[PDB]
Amino acid sequence: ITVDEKLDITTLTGVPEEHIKTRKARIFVPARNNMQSGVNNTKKWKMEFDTRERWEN
Amino acid sequence: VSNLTLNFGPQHPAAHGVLRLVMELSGEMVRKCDPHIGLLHRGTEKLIEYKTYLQALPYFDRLDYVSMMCNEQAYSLAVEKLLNIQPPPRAQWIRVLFGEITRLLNHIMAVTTHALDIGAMTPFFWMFEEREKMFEFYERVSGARMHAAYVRPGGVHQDLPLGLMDDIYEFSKNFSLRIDELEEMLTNNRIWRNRTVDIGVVTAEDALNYGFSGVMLRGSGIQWDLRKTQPYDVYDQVEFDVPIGSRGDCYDRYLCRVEEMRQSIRIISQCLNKMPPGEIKVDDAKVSPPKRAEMKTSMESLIHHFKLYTEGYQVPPGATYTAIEAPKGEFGVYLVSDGSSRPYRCKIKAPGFAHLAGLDKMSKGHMLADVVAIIGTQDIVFGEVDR
Amino acid sequence: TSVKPIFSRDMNEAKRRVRELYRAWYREVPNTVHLFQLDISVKQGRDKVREMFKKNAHVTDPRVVDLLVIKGKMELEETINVWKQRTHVMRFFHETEAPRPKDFLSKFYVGHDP
Amino acid sequence: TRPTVRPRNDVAHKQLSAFGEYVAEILPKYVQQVQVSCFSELEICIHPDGVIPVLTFLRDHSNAQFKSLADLTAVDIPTRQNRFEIVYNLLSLRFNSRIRVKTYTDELTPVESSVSVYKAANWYEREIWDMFGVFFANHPDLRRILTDYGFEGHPFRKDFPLSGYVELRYDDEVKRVVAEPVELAQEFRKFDLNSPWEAFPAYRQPPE
Amino acid sequence: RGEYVVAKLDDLINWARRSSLWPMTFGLACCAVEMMHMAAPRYDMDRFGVVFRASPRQSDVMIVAGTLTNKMAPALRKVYDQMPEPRYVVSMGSCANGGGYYHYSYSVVRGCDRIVPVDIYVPGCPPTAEALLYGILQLQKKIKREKRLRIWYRR
Amino acid sequence: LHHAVIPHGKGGRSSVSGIVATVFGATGFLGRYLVNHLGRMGSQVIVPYRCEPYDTMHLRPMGDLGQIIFMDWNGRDKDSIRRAVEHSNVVINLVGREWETKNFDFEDVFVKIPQAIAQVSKEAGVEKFIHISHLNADIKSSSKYLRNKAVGEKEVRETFPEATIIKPADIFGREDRFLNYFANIRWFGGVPLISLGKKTVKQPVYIVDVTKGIINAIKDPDARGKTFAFVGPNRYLLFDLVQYVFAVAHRPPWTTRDKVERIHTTDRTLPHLPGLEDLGVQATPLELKAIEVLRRHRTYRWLSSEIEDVQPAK
Amino acid sequence: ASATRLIQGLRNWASGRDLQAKLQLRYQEISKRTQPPPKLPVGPSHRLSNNYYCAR
Amino acid sequence: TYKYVNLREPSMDMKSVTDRAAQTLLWTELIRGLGMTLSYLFREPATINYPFEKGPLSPRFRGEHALRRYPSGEERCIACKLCEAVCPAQAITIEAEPRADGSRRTTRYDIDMTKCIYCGFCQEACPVDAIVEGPNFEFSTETHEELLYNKEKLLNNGDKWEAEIAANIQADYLYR
Amino acid sequence: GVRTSPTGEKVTHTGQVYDDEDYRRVRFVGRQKEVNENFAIDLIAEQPVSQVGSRVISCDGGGGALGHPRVYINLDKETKTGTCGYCGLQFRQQH
Amino acid sequence: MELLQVLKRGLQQVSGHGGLRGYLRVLFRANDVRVGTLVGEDKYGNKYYEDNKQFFGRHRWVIYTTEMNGKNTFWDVDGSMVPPEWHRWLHCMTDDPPTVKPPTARKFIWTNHKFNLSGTPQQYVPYSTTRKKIQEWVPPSTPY
Ligand SMILES: CCCCCCCCCCCCCCCCCC(=O)OC[C@H](COP(=O)(O)OCCN)OC(=O)CCCCCCCCCCCCCCCCC
Ligand SMILES: NC(=O)C1=CN([C@@H]2O[C@H](COP(=O)(O)OP(=O)(O)OC[C@H]3O[C@@H](n4cnc5c(N)ncnc54)[C@H](OP(=O)(O)O)[C@@H]3O)[C@@H](O)[C@H]2O)C=CC1
Ligand code: SF4
Ligand code: SF4
Ligand code: SF4
Ligand SMILES: [Zn+2]
Repeated sequence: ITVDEKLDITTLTGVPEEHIKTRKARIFVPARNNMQSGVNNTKKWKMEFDTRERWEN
Repeated sequence: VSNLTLNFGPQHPAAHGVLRLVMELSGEMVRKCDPHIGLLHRGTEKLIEYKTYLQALPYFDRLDYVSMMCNEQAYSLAVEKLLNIQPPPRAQWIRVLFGEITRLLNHIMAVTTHALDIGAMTPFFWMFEEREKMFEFYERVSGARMHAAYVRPGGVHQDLPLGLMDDIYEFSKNFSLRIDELEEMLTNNRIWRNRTVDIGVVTAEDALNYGFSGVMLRGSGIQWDLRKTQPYDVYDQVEFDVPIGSRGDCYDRYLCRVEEMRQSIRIISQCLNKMPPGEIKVDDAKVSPPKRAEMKTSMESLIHHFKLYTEGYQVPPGATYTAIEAPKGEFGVYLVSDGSSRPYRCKIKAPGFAHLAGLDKMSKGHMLADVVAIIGTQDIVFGEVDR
Repeated sequence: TSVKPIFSRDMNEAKRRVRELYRAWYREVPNTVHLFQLDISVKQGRDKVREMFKKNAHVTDPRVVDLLVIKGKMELEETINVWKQRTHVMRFFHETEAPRPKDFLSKFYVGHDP
Repeated sequence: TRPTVRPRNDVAHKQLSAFGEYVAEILPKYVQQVQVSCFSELEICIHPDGVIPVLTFLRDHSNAQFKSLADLTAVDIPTRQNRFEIVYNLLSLRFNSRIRVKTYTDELTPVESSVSVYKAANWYEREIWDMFGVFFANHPDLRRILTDYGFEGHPFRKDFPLSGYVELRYDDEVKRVVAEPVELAQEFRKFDLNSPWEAFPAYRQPPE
Repeated sequence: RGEYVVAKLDDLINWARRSSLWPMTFGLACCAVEMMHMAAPRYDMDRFGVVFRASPRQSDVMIVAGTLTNKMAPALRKVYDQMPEPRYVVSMGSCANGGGYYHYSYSVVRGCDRIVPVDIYVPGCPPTAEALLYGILQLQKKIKREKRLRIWYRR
Repeated sequence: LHHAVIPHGKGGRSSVSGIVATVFGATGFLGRYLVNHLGRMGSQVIVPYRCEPYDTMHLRPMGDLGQIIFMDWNGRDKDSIRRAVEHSNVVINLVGREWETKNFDFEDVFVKIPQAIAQVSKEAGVEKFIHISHLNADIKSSSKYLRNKAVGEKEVRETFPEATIIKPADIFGREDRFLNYFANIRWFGGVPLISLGKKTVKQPVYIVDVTKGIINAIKDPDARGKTFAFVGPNRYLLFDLVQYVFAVAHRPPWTTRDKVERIHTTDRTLPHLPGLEDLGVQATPLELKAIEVLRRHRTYRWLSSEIEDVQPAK
Repeated sequence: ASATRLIQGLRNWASGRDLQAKLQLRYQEISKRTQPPPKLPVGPSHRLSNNYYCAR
Repeated sequence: TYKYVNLREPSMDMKSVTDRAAQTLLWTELIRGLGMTLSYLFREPATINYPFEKGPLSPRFRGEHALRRYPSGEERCIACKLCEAVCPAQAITIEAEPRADGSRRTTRYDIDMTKCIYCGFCQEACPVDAIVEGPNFEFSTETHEELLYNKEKLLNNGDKWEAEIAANIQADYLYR
Repeated sequence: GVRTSPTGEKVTHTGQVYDDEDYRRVRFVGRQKEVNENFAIDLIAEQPVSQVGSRVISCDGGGGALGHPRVYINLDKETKTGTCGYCGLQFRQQH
Repeated sequence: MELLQVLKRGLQQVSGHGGLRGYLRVLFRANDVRVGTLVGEDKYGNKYYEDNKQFFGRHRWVIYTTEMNGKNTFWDVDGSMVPPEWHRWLHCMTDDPPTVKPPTARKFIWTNHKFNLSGTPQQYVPYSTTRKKIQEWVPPSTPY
């Protein structure tokens, strides 16, 4: 095969626009909605983004 | 040098959907054709991931719009299969009935529009009158004209209005006469025949490698059917017989579509004779909503209503591939369910997406004026191909 | 760390192939700008081409480089032919993108945390 | 369990288990995991090498045929060291059966030219490239299917939001259709429909 | 007084020009079938003088039916863009009239306004052939009040 | 909300931006482009239109939704113009034909209409009113329309003092009436101008530079109460223009010395007035845009076209 | 059909026998509308004392 | 079972090929068969005059989105958000502030008839049957503005016809 | 006969009235501002107070299968009128 | 021999329906000229005609006449001219006309059912409901 062993960090420019620089990404495990009691919402890490402004059309 | 590059055209007067096309040719002969598909692509499969099963279902209605109750049957069978449910018998029977009715639709369309494209302005008119009668049925059934679902997982809902099967019977009575009128309108016409005789033939094994499934395999050797081999519902029971052809000639495929219309009349008939009066939806309150009388006045019916709409029933995780016989050939959806309400990843299979990839070889031997008939002959909808 | 490299083992042949690609573009800029009847001077168009190369110049992994080259020969493979109308070839240029202020107190002055 | 439930057959279950087991015996090189869905659809997992050998086999061997390729697809799963599952789904013509072949890759590692067995794989592979970006080694052709020519970013993969990063419009300035960063009139309201309590006890995973 | 001649001739070129108005059928998607049922015998178009013929140069007005994807859009505006100068656009179907059942994802353009200006929006999915027909008739009744020439008389 | 106070998001296509305004005319050319920028940056627009319902549809696609709202009016009576500008951040005026038609004369078209709309502009309590006229508007004779319209700026400044009264030079663009006219005057008899030759210095300016001038003038403070003009940045051509624009693009109801003396009017007038950058926007030389608008010929060879480069005495 | 003489002989003489169900479907057999109001059955379960949701 | 066509023996024997030279040569099948089966012309065409006549429909037909109210109208809508929750096009909007009486109604209840696919789901989900798809299809607005409905326009739509909708619902509620 | 703004706008059963400053009001120039002329609340006080000689009663809200779902409301406290949560039409126990 | 019956059908319908000028009237009004069929419960200006049931699909038909809503005139005929109940019974929805089975006659229903508001100064314009948002602060009018 000639696997061609290579060592560098993987990065991707084949993906969208300049949002990559500005926005920070958030990692967490969402805490249970308190007004219910049960954990099945939990147990799975998630990724959501810094929110941004919204206006009245 | 020589050759050329020509392009598509925006519509024939009946045009369902638009493709571009690039055909490198020789003098009035096409050496290489390379259809550009993806022109109309609405991105359904990305949308379905964001909407619950009950919500995403109209997508499975209108991805292939011509044949509709069939696609409904495909997705519904998928969710039932993966969800471990059986619909009550009467649901299965109704589903079969409108399945073969819909097949009558998509076949009569394919044939007639195949005529109008080629010439022959009139048969489009004669038969699409009757098609209007068909939608006159749907409007009673589902309460709308075309895209109205009337199919769910765990069986259909809102059974027929009282007095519908009479009308069904009455249409099915003389449809035979009218389709035979089409058979005198064509079939021994020196024009239509002598235009399509040997154009775009196919070798059986070749069709297998190219993955054609439909009237293709029917009309060219290689006797096969999903209806017969893998019965997916009570559609097993009723008796009928599929046609074939030995010339692989694209004329055989036509006549096979016809005879499938006639056989569809048989299946419709026997279905009208066999209809059990059981019920519509399954009885499991958590899969399908209760009727309003039980909804009101009873607590658990109300809860399962409210949640079954807001959140929707949860489907256990699993990967399924279901396949049915749809008038364009084998149609199927591959469902991928995280244990959840929503689906996750579901790729439909468009028979047109396969058959279309075959124009490269099929059209290799005939000039473009009959590349028209080569495209139109295999039933195809560029709304279904793209997805 | 194993891998299945694509067209090149090391960044050398990568640099080779991207040199090839840029040759192709610098060939066919005039033929296209004349072909779709664009209003841009060939010099300008070429400058935008070399710009689009320079935007990605910081990449290292020759898998990534080679894949980007596949992107390039793909898009160029579409522009060499007529498959792409005047629209998109213009769409590389941004005329109708309003100029975005990149200076702070102008950004703060309007955008409220862009 | 008699009404309202699909009756399940153990005949097809035992048969398909026997057949998958057989495949595992004859192809120890590429075979990883051979499982049977409890609704009876055999599904085989394959290392991302033997796709060509495994499928050359499954088209021949005369104790299995699978002359017809049903559909080729993929599923984008983050969380995995390899994002994607290339899913080969085959149709046995002679025996009335279907089995699935799952293989995997990351973004950079290609999968090599399934065309040489099944012609039907021709467009499915291209569509995968355009809509995902799994590269296919020495495919006879690679182009864009289902997306715009100048379009970019491989939409179906979850990194790509529902809407795009661009829109189209027209204005008398340039006399051409243009593009602007996506702006929605309505936010696309988001819903959390996932309820707690683990409706399904069986599929649970051990907590750690 | 010639303004009587003005208004009368207005009702002449207008009367005819609206009485025929044979358009072109763009027909992207499943609205196209319903349109063909407007061309079927039952709901038939011809009674009203509308003729079925396909070419953007012969086209009196245009019916945008079906879902309009990004990829198709430019071609659409070209088809609009070689046309008899007096022209009208009828948006058929929930899709083209503002995005319909998609309105989201990417490839689909949201409305056909974003491409070409539009006159008669007929909702429905598909709009019942009767409804589409009512849309064309209402377009005729927009043609009645054009009063286009007497403002060329500038009074 | 006080006056449209809070723009939102990245400008354009449902971004509220800053303004409401209104545009008189706008049924053709300069107003069309100007609205294309106003809606292009997302602001609401009000375009009052002549009795023609149809021809304004071309302006529809540029307003998103709930914007570019239409209403009837005529310049004769107050109450219509009164009703249009009632709610506006600003209002701007683009008006008048290059020829006289029947009821209307070169007088009152640049005279009475600005009198009215400016009067009810002040009475409406709206700021940042923009008014335009042709460059080199002079009390002195040899052009009817021009002395008239000069009186126009007179009264427009007399009443409602604070406003931007701005004279572009001959404006140049796609559908315009100037350079296209020169391209179409080549027909039989071959006597457009150059009767006595020379004597004509002129500096056409391309349109998008003008309209960007207006939009910066409208959204930038300290553009009020300051009159100034636009300039073709470099060219400043002699009649060599005619043979140039006639040379490039090669080769295939109006009015009298009103029109030919109009186009034969010669001056760049007075240097000290904020020219362009004083409003902070770039300028465009003639060449490229001239190619764009001209088109025609046989289209098959780009060639060179040999730029005129008059720049006499520049 | 409508009253037809000698033209229905033309049609009997061209395309063969006809007149059963004129193509236009316009003659009676319209079912009226719901002479009875519908009342629907209810299938298995929907019964006390037989069942617990676990089994079914 | 397989019943196949076009696999047949064309007879090269005499009296078949007679009618084959007659057939190719004299166009009898073409002429007789086709020209006559079009001379089938005389059957009364099926066409309906739409202003003055209208095609058939069904009590379950789906028109435009009228809100309903009780006898002694209460604004039958409770605000419970379901119709918005199941909307497959997501196009609905509900914001509900408890009003003077303490009962809850909606402040802004909106629809985009553009986005609306005319499912029928919002007709099934409403517990009290507040919103029902109208019988009337009455449409063709001149602006993209006019196809967006306030709570107000939906009310006035409900007032314009109810005993209509009351007849439909009273007919079909046994099916649902 | 709805309460009318100083501008002439008709306020609604949820008062939406625009302010004289708001530019958006211009969208009503030449075209009607539509509001249902019949308010809801005004029809609640229209209804009589129903009385029942029993302790605890039901409301179907207009009959079976058409109306809101059943709920039994408690009339025990007679210093106020027990109201249905769906209809809004009061009940009391007679004395 | 048979044709005399045909010319008696045409002669009959033109004779009894509309009289001398009535045939031209109804003819240019609606190019469909039908035998006078029953009465059809006139209600508003528009008159209804229900055929003897001779044939489907074109069962029943209407003339809209003039003056509806004190607006427009004849020649403007279109849909929505029918009131709601005649919309129901004219579309085959129900086989029972509105006078034989009456509507519920509720108090809050419109008594007009006016035309179709598209175009004209009377037109629906959508707009935001609810009430402002954040209630901006104000300075005191008293200095210091
Ligand atoms: C006793 C003394 C001696 C007497 C000698 C007398 C000898 C008489 C022998 C017969 C005389 C000739 C009869 C007519 C021949 C006309 C030409 C012909 O035969 O054309 C047939 C030809 C066959 O088509 P195809 O099979 O594709 O070609 C074979 C090529 N290898 O082409 C076709 O079939 C296709 C043509 C289709 C044309 C379009 C459809 C036309 C429909 C209307 C036709 C009828 C019009 C009638 C006239 C109207 C009023 C004037
Ligand atoms: N070469 C040039 O044209 C130059 C022009 N300018 C200035 O720029 C202004 C705008 O130019 P441009 O875009 O070409 O203007 P246009 O003439 O093309 O457009 C003005 C619009 O307003 C309408 N209009 C306004 N008031 C009246 C009226 N009283 N009678 C009739 N029609 C009226 C016009 O006709 P209708 O009513 O039919 O809509 C037309 O639709 C000019 O007025 C001039 O002051 C400056 C330098 C050069
Ligand atoms: S509006 Fe509905 S019927 Fe029309 S194209 Fe869109 S999905 Fe198809
Ligand atoms: S019918 Fe319309 S409003 Fe109702 S759920 Fe469907 S898209 Fe939403
Ligand atoms: S489902 Fe019915 S009651 Fe609930 S919010 Fe919607 S319309 Fe109102
Ligand atoms: Zn109640």
